[PDB]
Amino acid sequence: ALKDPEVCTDPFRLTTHAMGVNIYKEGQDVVLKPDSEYPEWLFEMNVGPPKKLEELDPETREYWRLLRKHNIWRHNRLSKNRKF
Amino acid sequence: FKTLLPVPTFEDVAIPEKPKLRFVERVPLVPKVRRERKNLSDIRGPSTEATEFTEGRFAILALGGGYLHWGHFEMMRLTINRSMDPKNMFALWRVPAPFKPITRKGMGQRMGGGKGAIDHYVTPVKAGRLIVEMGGRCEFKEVQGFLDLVAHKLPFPAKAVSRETLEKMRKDQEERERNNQNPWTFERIATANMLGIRKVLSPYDLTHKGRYWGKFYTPERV
Amino acid sequence: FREVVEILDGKTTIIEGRITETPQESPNPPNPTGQCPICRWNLKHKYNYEDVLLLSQFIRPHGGMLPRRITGLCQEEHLKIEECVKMAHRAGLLPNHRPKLPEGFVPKSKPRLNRYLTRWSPRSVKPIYNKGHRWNKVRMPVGSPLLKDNVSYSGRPLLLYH
Amino acid sequence: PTINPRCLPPPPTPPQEETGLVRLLRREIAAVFRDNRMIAVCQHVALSAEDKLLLRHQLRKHKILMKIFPNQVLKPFLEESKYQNLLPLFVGHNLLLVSEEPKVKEMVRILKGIPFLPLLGGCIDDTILSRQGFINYSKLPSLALVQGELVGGL
Amino acid sequence: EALAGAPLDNAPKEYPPKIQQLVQDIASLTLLEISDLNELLKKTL
Amino acid sequence: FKTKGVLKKRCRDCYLVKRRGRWFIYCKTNPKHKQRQM
Amino acid sequence: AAALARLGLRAVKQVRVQFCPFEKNVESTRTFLQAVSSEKVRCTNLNCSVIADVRHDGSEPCVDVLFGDGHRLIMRGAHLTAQEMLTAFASHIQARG
Amino acid sequence: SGMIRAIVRAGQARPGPPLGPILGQRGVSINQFCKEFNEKTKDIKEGIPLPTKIFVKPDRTFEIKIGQPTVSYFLKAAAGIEKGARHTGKEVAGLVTLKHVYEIARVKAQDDAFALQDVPLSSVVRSIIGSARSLGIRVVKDLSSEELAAFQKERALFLAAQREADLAAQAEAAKK
RNA sequence: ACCAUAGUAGGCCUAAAAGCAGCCAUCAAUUGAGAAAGCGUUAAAGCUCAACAAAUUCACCAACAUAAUCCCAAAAACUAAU
Ligand code: FES
Ligand SMILES: [K+]
Ligand SMILES: [K+]
Ligand SMILES: [Mg+2]
Ligand SMILES: [Mg+2]
Ligand SMILES: [Mg+2]
Ligand SMILES: [Mg+2]
Ligand SMILES: [Zn+2]
Repeated sequence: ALKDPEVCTDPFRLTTHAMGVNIYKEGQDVVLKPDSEYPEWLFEMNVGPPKKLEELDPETREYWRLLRKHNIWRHNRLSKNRKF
Repeated sequence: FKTLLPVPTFEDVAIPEKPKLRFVERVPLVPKVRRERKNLSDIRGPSTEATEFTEGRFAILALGGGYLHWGHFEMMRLTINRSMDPKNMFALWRVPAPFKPITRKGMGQRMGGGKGAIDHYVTPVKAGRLIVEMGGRCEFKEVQGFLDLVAHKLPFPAKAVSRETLEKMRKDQEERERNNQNPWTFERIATANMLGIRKVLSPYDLTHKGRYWGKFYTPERV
Repeated sequence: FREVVEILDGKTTIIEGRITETPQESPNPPNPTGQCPICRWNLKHKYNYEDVLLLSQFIRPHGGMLPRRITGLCQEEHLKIEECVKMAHRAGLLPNHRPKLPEGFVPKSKPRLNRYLTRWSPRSVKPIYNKGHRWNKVRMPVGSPLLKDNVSYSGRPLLLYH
Repeated sequence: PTINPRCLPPPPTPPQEETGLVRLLRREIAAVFRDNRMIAVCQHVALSAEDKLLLRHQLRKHKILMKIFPNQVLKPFLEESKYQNLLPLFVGHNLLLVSEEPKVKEMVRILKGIPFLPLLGGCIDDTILSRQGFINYSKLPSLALVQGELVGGL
Repeated sequence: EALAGAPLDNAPKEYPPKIQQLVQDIASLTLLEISDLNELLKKTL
Repeated sequence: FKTKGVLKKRCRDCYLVKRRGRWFIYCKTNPKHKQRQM
Repeated sequence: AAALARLGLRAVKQVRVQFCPFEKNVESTRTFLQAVSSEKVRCTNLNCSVIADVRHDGSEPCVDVLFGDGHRLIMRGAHLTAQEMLTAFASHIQARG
Repeated sequence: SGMIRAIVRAGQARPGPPLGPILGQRGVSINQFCKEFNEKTKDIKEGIPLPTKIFVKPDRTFEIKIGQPTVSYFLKAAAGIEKGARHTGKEVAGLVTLKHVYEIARVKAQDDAFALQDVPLSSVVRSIIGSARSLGIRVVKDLSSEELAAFQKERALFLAAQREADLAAQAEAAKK
C-alpha cells in the first residue's frame, strides 16, 4: 500500500531539472544553472571505480586510509574460525 | 599507535570450475576377479609419488603410512566441502580411488581352504605423500583451521602444511643433519657393517637410514 | 622502597605513600657486560635451593616472588629461581617470610615433617599404592628438571627420579 | 654453545625505518605548530559520543578545531623542537586545541560549562601559559584596546 | 632554542627583562623625543 | 563437572586454573562449561 | 573505570581533583581523574559534581571525596599508583553503603 | 527509556505495522502519533520516506524530530526509476548527471547527521555518490535528453524481460 | 586495558530481512571504526571483537580410566669415574 510517489519520465525535464530535490508541496523544480557557474571541484571526483592500492601514494593519507581498511578485511577473514 | 603492515594480495589465482572435491566410487568400475597377495612394501619406506605441490598452496602431509578406504574419502570430502568457500577455495585429490582389494574370510572357521572373498578396497599411502591439496586466494591460517580436523581423523598421523612450512621443515631436517655433534650415525654404521650389525638390520635399512621402522616414520631421528 | 599508610582520624581517611631508602647493587661485578643479574655475577648454573642468600633478594617480605619485569632476570633463569624459592619454602628455610596471623599460631597442629627437594606440593600428591615391578616402576620425583643444568663436580648426572 | 647468546651483549641494533604514515604525522605536527597562533592542550576525557560530537559543533561556531596525535610521533618531535617545555603535559592522555586569531573568552566558557574537562596549559604566540595564565589572558583586552590605552598612559 | 619556564601565580615575582630594558630606553629620551615617539605611535596606532 | 581428556574453552569467560595437580576449566556465567582433566 | 561502574557510584556525593600538570609525579593523579570521569561512571548519579582543579606551583597532587554517610576520604596521590588509588576508592564504597 | 528509528510517510501514520507493534510495545498509543506526526509536517507529500527519531521517555511520553529523507528515494526519483537494481554492478539501474547529486547535497546538508558535524559540501556529495555505487545508479559527467532516453528504452526492455521471467519462475515453483 | 559515533532499513529479497536466511555490491563522514568477526531479536533493540587514543615482561604447540589371594629387594638428587 505504501509506495513512492510517481516520478517524472520526460527526458527533457529530467536532464534540466532534478525532480527528487523538491520535496515540498509548495516548492518548485530548481532550474539547472550553467555548468560554468558550478564549482570546479564537483567535476574532479572519481566518477568511475574506486582507487586501487597502487594508484595512491605512500606520502598521502589516502594510501593509509585504504591500507587501514584492508587490515580489517584480513583480520575478519582470519576470524571465521571463532568457537566463541 | 601501531604499525600498518601490508596485507597479502591474491589476484593471480584463478579458481577452476567445480572447485569442490570430486566424488570417489566405493568400488572401481571393473572389479578385480583375481585376488593378489597383500603387499606390505607399499606402506613401508618413504614415498616416491606425489611429494611436491602441483597447483595449490596448502596440503595435508602424511607423516606415517596407512590404508585409506571409502570411509575416509567420505570424511575428507564432506568436511572440506561444507567448511570452505567455493568462490575462493579449490581442492584437488592427490590419491587415486580405492583399487587394492582386501580379503576377509568368513566368521568363525578353521584355518585353511584358501583366500576368502574380496571384502572392500583400500588405497595404500606412504610417508611424506600429500593427500588433499587445496589452493585459493586466502591465507594459510584459516585453511589450517579446518584441515587439522581432517588430518586428525586419518589413520596415519598427519599435519596441515603449506608451501612455506613444508620447505622450512625440510630445510631444518638438513641443518639438523649437517650440524650433528655425534660422530656415529645410523647411515655410517649400517652401510659400513660395523660391529657386524647387518645380522640385526634389514636390507631395507640401508636406504631408510634408520628413520623408518615398519610403517612408522619418526622425523626426529637423524 | 615505597610503603602505603592509611590513617583514620575522625571520619577522615588519609592515604599517603612514603619512600624508604633502598639498598643498591654492589659496585664491581665480575662480568660487567652481562645482561641479567644472575649471569652478571657469574652465578649461572651455580646456585641451588640451599643458597638462601641469593633467593632472599628476589622475593617479597611475605613470601611472594617479585615480577620478572622489575628484577630483570631472563625467562630461563626466572623459572629456575621461582622453582628454588618454592622448594626453599617447603624445605623449612626462610622462616621470617611467612605472613603474620596472631590468631592462627596458638592452635598448634601435628609437628612439621622435615623435608627437602620437594618438587610438588604436600597437598597434591597421592600415595603410590600399586608401585609396580622393575619393568614398569613408578618413581617418586625428587628435585626439579629445571636444575639439571647445574655444574656437577662429581661428574655423575643428578638422579631426579628415585 | 660455550656461552648462551642471551647472556652475551645484544647484537648491533638494526636501523628502524620511518614509514610514510609516521613521516606524514611529522609534517602535520610541524604544520599545525607553524601556521597556528594559539595552541591549547587539554586532558582528553572519555565522554558520550553525542556529547563529544556536540563539543565539536560548539567549537566550530568559533572556528576552534581539535586534533589528537599519538605520543609515539609527538613526544620525539616536541623534544627536538622549541616547545620542549610542554613535554610534562604530554605524558598521559591528551587533547590539542587549535585556533586562528586567538580568542579564549569563548573557549573557556565552553570549558567551564563542563566541570570535568581540565585545561592543563598551552603556548600562545610562542609564550607558555598555565590555566591561571589563560584565565588572566581571557580577562585581558584585545590588541586594539590595550594599544589604544598604551598611548593614554604614555 | 627553548621556551620559557611558565612561572605561576603562587610566586609571581620575575617580570620579563625585555620590558625592563624598554622602560630604561624610553626613560633615556628627552621630552622632544617623547612627542616624536607619541606622534609616531598615534600615526601607526 | 565433566571429566574430559583435552580442555577447551566453550566461551570467552572460561579461565584455566591448576588445582590439586590437574587443570580445571572454571566458568562463572555458564556452570555447564566446568571441565576436569583426567 | 569499568570497576567503578559495576560498584554503584550513586552513594558518592562530591569528588574533586587538585593537581599540577607541570609536575613529574602527577601522572597517577591524571589516570585516576580519567577513570572516575568516564562516561560510565558519570551515568550513576546526576547530582554528583566532579571538579578538576588545576594549579602550577601547588606541588600537592591530591584527591578528595565525600561519601553519602558523611566521611571525608582525602588521599594525596604523589607516590601512589593509579591502581592503588582506584582500589582504595572502591573499597570504601562497599563498607560505607 | 530508549530511541526508536522508524521511517514513516509524511502524515500517514497507520495504526498497525510496522509502527504499531514497535511504538506500542514501549507503551505509546498510535492515536497520539496520528495527531503529532501528521500535524508535524503538512507541506510534505505523503509516500516520501522520512527517517524519524522517536525518544520514548520513562513516563511513556515521547518526542519527535524529523530529518531529511533517505538517499534511496532521492536518486530513484532523480533517475526516474521505481526501484533499485536487483544485481548492483552487473546492471545499471538509472543514469543521472552531476547536478542531481550536487543539488541533493544542499538538501541533506541541513540533516541533523551532517549539519551537526558541519561537514563541507564535498563531504555530502561523496556520500551520495558512494550510496549510488550500491544503489545501482551510475553518476554521469553530463548527458542530454537523447542519451537519457536511450537508457530508458534499454532499461525497459531488460525490466520487461525480468518482469515476465519472474512470472514464469513463480509458476515453475508452484507447479513443481 | 580502554573504547565505540555518519550517510544507512545500501540495493534486492521476504509476512517482516535495520552489519548479522539468501542474492548483489562492498563505496563513504570523522584523526579514528569492517554495508561486518561473533552472540542475540519474529524482525528491531542490545552485548562483544576489529579501528581511535592509552600503553608495552612473556605467551606456536605440547593435558587420555580400571580386575579380581597380599603392594613388592631395601634405599639413595654430588668427596673427584673411559
Ligand atoms: S641473561 Fe645470562 S643468566 Fe640471565
Ligand atoms: K590419528
Ligand atoms: K539480511
Ligand atoms: Mg573510511
Ligand atoms: Mg577494540
Ligand atoms: Mg570411571
Ligand atoms: Mg617387599
Ligand atoms: Zn564458559
